[PDB]
Amino acid sequence: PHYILNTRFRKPYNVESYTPQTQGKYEFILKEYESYSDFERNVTEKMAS
Amino acid sequence: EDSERRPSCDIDKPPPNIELTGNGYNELTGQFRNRVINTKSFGGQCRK
Repeated sequence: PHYILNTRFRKPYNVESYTPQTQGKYEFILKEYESYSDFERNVTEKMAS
Repeated sequence: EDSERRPSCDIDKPPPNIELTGNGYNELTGQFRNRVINTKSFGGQCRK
């Protein structure tokens, strides 16, 4: 007899053991980045004679 | 063919995954190993 999730299974002659394992790990890496830059140059010159 | 004593006395299932309990253990690697102790035995003594 072999039981997996309330279901009766068969172990063949070549397989030693087939056991469901939980083994769960997930990683989630999010990146956010912004850069701003501004430049302004007003120049005015007047001459009268 | 003529199975006497009503084998297993109509008991259907063992614990869910006792095969994992039969599996070995490794300490320095943190990973489990193969089945060593046959926990699926019954000895004839049906423990309901």
